[PDB]
Amino acid sequence: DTKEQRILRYVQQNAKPGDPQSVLEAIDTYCTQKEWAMNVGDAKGQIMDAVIREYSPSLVLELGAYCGYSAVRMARLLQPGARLLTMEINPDCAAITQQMLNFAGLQDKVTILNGASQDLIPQLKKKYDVDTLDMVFLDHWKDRYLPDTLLLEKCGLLRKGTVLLADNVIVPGTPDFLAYVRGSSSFECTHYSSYLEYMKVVDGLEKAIYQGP
Ligand SMILES: O=C(NCCc1nnc(-c2ccncc2)[nH]1)c1cc(-c2ccc(F)cc2)cc(O)c1O
Ligand SMILES: [Cl-]
Ligand SMILES: [Cl-]
Ligand SMILES: [Mg+2]
Repeated sequence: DTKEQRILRYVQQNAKPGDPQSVLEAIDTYCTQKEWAMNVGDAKGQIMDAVIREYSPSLVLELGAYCGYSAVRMARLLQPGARLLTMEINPDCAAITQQMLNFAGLQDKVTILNGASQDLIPQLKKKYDVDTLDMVFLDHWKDRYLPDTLLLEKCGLLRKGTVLLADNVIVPGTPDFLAYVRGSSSFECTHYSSYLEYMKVVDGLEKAIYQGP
């Protein structure tokens, strides 16, 4: 099988159904002790939690679900009725994410979309009944952070105060995105220094709050 399937099986055999915290713990244990994987991890995840709690977003978009770790992390902190839409390019990983969320008991809060961001973002309003997004978590292909931010704006999905939170801005790095948001009067930026998941390598999250045109 694949590493992603092994992670799902480990969760199913080492976590409690309907208990998101136990799911996160199981993933982090597996990826620390058995096989590394590109989940956001607990160090960056704690920063994510602090941001989600500050803003209590009603509608979140995640670009790049992977196995659903971050989706579990965010969805467990959403208020009743709040929703997460998450996009995963790899069909096998999209199916694993769905199963992960089902196991966690968070399936009613989350919609997992299988496809490419450049294709799905323009469909969000009409197909998924989105008006504007409260928060966007960027964790997909690193060379897409900038073009997809611009696409979100073009599509009218950003409002004053929409929070963009971007993983991996140091490793693998997203230099064009960082330069752009930090140099733009349309964003108010903050850097949260941390570590690459499961590693003693510096990474960080960037928060970029959209300010309108
Ligand atoms: O590549 C990464 N994530 C991207 C995952 C994705 N899933 N679906 C989409 C998608 C969805 C719609 N459109 C386009 C792409 N993208 C990624 C890679 C690393 C990493 C770090 C150091 C290494 F040595 C090797 C790899 C770390 C991370 O935290 C990552 O997030
Ligand atoms: Cl993740
Ligand atoms: Cl970690
Ligand atoms: Mg990442």
